[PDB]
Amino acid sequence: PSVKIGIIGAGSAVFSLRLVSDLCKTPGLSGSTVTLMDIDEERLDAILTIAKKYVEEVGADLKFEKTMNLDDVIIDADFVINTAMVGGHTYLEKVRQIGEKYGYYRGIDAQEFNMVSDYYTFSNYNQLKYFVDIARKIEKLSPKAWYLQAANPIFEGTTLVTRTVPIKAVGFCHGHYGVMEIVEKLGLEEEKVDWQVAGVNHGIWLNRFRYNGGNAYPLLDKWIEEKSKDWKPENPFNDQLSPAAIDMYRFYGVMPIGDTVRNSSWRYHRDLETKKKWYGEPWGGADSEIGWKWYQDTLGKVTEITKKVAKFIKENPSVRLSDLGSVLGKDLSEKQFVLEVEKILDPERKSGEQHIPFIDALLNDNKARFVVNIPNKGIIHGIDDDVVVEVPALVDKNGIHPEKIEPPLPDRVVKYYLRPRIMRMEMALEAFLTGDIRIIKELLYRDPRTKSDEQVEKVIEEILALPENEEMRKHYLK
Amino acid sequence: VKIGIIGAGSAVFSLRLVSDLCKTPGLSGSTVTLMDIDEERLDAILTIAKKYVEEVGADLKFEKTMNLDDVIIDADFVINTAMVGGHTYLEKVRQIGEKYGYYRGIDAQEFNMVSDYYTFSNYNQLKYFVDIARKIEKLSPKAWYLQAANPIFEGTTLVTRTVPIKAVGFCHGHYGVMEIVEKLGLEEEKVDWQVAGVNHGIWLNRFRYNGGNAYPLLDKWIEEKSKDWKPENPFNDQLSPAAIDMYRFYGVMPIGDTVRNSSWRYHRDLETKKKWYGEPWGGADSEIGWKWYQDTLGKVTEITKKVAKFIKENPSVRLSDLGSVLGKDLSEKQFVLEVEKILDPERKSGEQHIPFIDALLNDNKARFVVNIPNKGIIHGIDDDVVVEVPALVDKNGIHPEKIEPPLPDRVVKYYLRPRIMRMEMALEAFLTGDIRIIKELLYRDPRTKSDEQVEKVIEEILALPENEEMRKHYLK
Ligand SMILES: NC(=O)c1ccc[n+]([C@@H]2O[C@H](COP(=O)([O-])OP(=O)(O)OC[C@H]3O[C@@H](n4cnc5c(N)ncnc54)[C@H](O)[C@@H]3O)[C@@H](O)[C@H]2O)c1
Ligand SMILES: NC(=O)c1ccc[n+]([C@@H]2O[C@H](COP(=O)([O-])OP(=O)(O)OC[C@H]3O[C@@H](n4cnc5c(N)ncnc54)[C@H](O)[C@@H]3O)[C@@H](O)[C@H]2O)c1
Ligand SMILES: OC[C@H]1O[C@H](O[C@H]2[C@H](O)[C@@H](O)[C@@H](O)O[C@@H]2CO)[C@H](O)[C@@H](O)[C@@H]1O
Ligand SMILES: OC[C@H]1O[C@H](O[C@H]2[C@H](O)[C@@H](O)[C@@H](O)O[C@@H]2CO)[C@H](O)[C@@H](O)[C@@H]1O
Repeated sequence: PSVKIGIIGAGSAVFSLRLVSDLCKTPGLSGSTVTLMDIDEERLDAILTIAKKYVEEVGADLKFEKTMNLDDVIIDADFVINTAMVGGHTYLEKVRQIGEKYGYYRGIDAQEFNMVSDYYTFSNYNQLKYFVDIARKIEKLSPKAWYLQAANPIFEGTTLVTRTVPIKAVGFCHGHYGVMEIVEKLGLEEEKVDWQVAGVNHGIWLNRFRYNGGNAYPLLDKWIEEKSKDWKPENPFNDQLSPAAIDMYRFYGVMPIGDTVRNSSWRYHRDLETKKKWYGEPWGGADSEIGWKWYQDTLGKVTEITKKVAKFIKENPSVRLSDLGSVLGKDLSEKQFVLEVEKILDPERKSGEQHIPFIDALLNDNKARFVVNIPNKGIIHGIDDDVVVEVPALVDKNGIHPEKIEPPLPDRVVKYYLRPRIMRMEMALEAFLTGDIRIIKELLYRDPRTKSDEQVEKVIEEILALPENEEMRKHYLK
Repeated sequence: VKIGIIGAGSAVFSLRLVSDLCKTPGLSGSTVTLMDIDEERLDAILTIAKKYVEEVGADLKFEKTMNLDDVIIDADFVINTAMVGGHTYLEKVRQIGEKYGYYRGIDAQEFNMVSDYYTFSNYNQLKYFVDIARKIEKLSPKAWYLQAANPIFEGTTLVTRTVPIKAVGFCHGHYGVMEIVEKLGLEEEKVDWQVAGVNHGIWLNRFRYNGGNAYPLLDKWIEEKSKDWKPENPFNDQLSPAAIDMYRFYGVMPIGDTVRNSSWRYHRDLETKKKWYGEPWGGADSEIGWKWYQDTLGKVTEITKKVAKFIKENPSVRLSDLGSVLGKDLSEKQFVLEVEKILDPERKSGEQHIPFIDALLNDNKARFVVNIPNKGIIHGIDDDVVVEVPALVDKNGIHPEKIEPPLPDRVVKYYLRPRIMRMEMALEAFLTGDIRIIKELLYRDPRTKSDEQVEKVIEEILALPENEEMRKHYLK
């Protein structure tokens, strides 16, 4: 039979096309039916146009279905992948501005160890509620389907779903590929490196880093001593080897990986100039207003180009996606988009997203190593059983088999980084589940940016008064 | 039985143990060795102590020593009430912190506002706890180490994790329960209560009366009488707005010093302290309230020196008759009465050290609130973190109570865990000598504005003359 895979938030083109192309490149999953769902009809139609073109151009037999309805993407599904962001970037920025208006630089959701700009955990009640609503619908309509959480917040979200809805659920992220930048900068062969990461999503550490039967951190130490002085970031997100990362490594004893670097204490984020010092010129990292605008702009351009490409495919039914950049111009935006298209068109190249390989491991026993977000259940020492952690695991027809963490994470990481980060995840979930507004007020009473009780009352009142937050306000009413 | 007391110059503490020892028939015949480095305060307490013993006719031998080894050898119990550096060092360091923008000093942290409860700048104090403990292990391995000196939480956790001797911490904070009982008008013998947490971080997890939940009675009091509440002194904050507010969030009442140990919300500035802890002092941890307390300490020491002098000037006179020889001088007669008041207050002191010793040696069993390694008593806390919980003590030792109902999750997750993390920082800095731990505490402090501020406040504290070994310890 045809494996049914549903994608919520399918309008996110690059992601959907990566999943679609990976499926086409996976023998055991050929013939699958992909239901694409979104609330934005234009973005939805655009991805359907491009995905259908792709499948035909490459000779695949993948079938598609379109819907704007949650029930249709879930009914009969074997896997449900959620990449939706309720409220979009417009909601994120309106809230951030309200925060800054009341003295909270970068918004109230930016907290010690969670500076990632689109990783809201308190003001995005609607996003958290959608995760739960999807999970409950899966429980009711397709009880044996897997819920694959791709949207942020992955840590809070996956913990919330696994603790409250009895379905199979896992979160997936690309964060760990930061390991590959370190390996390449040290001139080491990836296949010769024995690595392991552990922590929570966007809060992971390189607990094991060996090369040729020995601890390889000395090689990183050599790189820091001899070459870090010449280090420069290529874009706002290129901070794996920034002063912030190195300094965290020096204190904790292991390297923070990926977005974990952005998720430092307030020390590296007191102001723009401080951000530039730790994350590099000219942006001050992805989470400054400069760096975040850089990001928002690239996203806008990607959506523009997708819409253009879709339009053109419909008007020029004979054009081939491989005739890319003959239709598209040559500005940075377009050239990058063509590189992406070429990678998805290459039959021997997988995208790197873990969703499809995960499905193939489970259904066809093509086992592989994954970095997954699952309930801890003792994997990481010192963390509660029901806290979702991000760790490596072998996955096969018999399911997810967590690796043993070794060497274990250093005590400093567990005691001084993960524990406070978990405490704020616990507050976010307790506020969400109980509707007790004093949990959110407590988070702000302890926030270093808070100067008075009036400030806390006002920022909360304004966020709860936004039109899209009517049910959130009622949920929090005493 | 030999009992050694380190820091015996701590007048109130010493005279209260003297008084209780005299009233404990089971410990008659005991030898008490008083030790301090301040010869003057030491002689005064020894002079008053022997004079009191004579008076009431108790059978106790009191001696003094300025030597740590002598107070420990042959001892069955070693009680530490000493504060290395004294209040002088405390204020010296606090002034430095404030110079660099840390109101009330860098040791004032979320959930640890108690002004004399230093945990990072008082390296010398922490090292003494360990030095005392190692000597006990060396010289009198079977002695019990009883810690009265602060910080009890960090200190007792430090000692129990590193030295294999019997150690327990004792405090009087839990008595806040009695104030609640009295204000609600309840018969004490009908109240079934329990507290649990860490030292100066305990909560009334159980509060029942005649078998039913008694919190509704506190709710009644809050709703009908709190608006008329006013504190009698800077420390009288058990039923303050701060306490009530913590109770409303956490679900259980914070007890004793726990009330002082709130988040920065109630301590942003003096006016905020007044709002939460009451007029006119703003609690014991404002500059006004703390000064009020410092004044009481100075007064007590002056009193004991004046009286010790009179005792020597009038060798044949009994303590209770000393006023009789000071003639028309009411001030001097009042000094003697002041001292007698310390020895025999109108209401019992409640100090647990003597009862504890009597419980262990003579099996005169009782309920105590002790600081001991957790070992699963409080769920969610590591086995080697020292907690403050109730226990039955008898000939067979300490018998911890089962905590029931358990502390609410909010208390464990949002109060104890962060508090414990800072205890872990304090201990790691002390044990490893890695100054980056102390810098990390300050990088996260809401009062910190820059790296240079952190470097300089730490450098100045490390450059004090009393801190040469501390500076050496944190080097490299
Ligand atoms: N931007 C990225 O490349 C990226 C990478 C990794 C993870 N994520 C996470 O994925 C989520 C979305 O990513 P984004 O930045 O492209 O945001 P986005 O606003 O573009 O959301 C993407 C898709 O979600 C759809 N959507 C919104 N509300 C929906 C609803 N109620 N039901 C179904 N679909 C809905 C949108 O219309 C859109 O097509 C966020 O939580 C984000 O943090 C994004
Ligand atoms: N557990 C409780 O119930 C409780 C109650 C009040 C105070 N305290 C604690 O008791 C300690 C002292 O209280 P205090 O206000 O009297 O302080 P203090 O400094 O005035 O007196 C303590 C005594 O320590 C002595 N001392 C200093 N260094 C010494 C050393 N190296 N060896 C021996 N003795 C030494 C002093 O000379 C002094 O007589 C502090 O840590 C304080 O926080 C605890
Ligand atoms: O905060 C935005 C987005 O950032 C991260 O993803 C980055 C990734 O780290 C970069 O290496 C590059 O691949 O672009 C990504 C965004 O396209 C977070 O991992 C992600 O969750 C977050 O939404
Ligand atoms: O911070 C000084 C001192 O305060 C507390 O002791 C109080 C006690 O709680 C009161 O009940 C009353 O007895 O006065 C004491 C001060 O004399 C702390 O409990 C103690 O540890 C601390 O040193």
